[PDB]
Amino acid sequence: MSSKAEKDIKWGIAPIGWRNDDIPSIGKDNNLQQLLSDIVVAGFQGTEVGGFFPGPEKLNYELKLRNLEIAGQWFSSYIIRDGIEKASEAFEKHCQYLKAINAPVAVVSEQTYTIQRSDTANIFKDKPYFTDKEWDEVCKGLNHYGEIAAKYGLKVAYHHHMGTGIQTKEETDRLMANTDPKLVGLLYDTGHIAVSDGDYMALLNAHIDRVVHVHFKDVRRSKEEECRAKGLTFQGSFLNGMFTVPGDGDLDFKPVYDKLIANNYKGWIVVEAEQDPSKANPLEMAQIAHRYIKQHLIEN
Repeated sequence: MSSKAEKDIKWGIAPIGWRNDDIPSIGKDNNLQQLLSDIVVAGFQGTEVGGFFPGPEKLNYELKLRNLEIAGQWFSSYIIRDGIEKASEAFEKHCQYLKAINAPVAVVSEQTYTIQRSDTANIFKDKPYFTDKEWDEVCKGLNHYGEIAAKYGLKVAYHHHMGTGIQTKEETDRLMANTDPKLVGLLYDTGHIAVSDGDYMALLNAHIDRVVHVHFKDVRRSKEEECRAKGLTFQGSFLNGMFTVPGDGDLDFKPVYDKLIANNYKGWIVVEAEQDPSKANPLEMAQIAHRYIKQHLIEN
């Protein structure tokens, strides 16, 4: 493969392995400076925006000291709950923030009815389903996000996600078939699809053309099995070790990488694994991931 094709891939690692926003106690005493310098030590070129991150001036300053970039930021969309007008207002503010920090990608998930932050809902069985009319709202809304984002030089990447109305490959297929490819791209996340559908390559193969941002999330299969058997919540499952970084779990990332290269993918691959950093040391994880990427994926 060409070193140029490989050079079109930017490698990052997400802050959620250091510190969790949904469960603030998890990694509470870890900070922005630690994760950014850990990232340099581990060999990655950037990260995504954590909820605890500061404003653009401080973030840019800390990034510049370390020659690091921001790959993107999560946006919780509530088109269904709030209507496209209110949701679009929230989205435009994220867009402003992303541009301020020179980030390319808004990572979007329609969060209405999600069970991913539930204290009780079984993440394997209790997900919501959008109605046909809500699907129309959402697809129209996301095209509009794409229009909003264009103004800022930004791309929208839709995050299929456990516990949401758009989790399965079939749900993703529906979204892809009913949104404009110029406006709505796909965030391909290996772990979310592996856990939903028991397969990660089918989704990639079906929509490689629409992939504009990638998350590498590995799965500890034996832990998945145990979580499913107990009917845990999303948080219960990640606190029980269902997710980890490439090189530490069970997925072979090489077919994914090879597929992206073969398709001249230009953009970010971000390692992302929600764990309790007191148990899975965030630097050690970053290093495990980086060494695997170097040894198992990269050719030049």
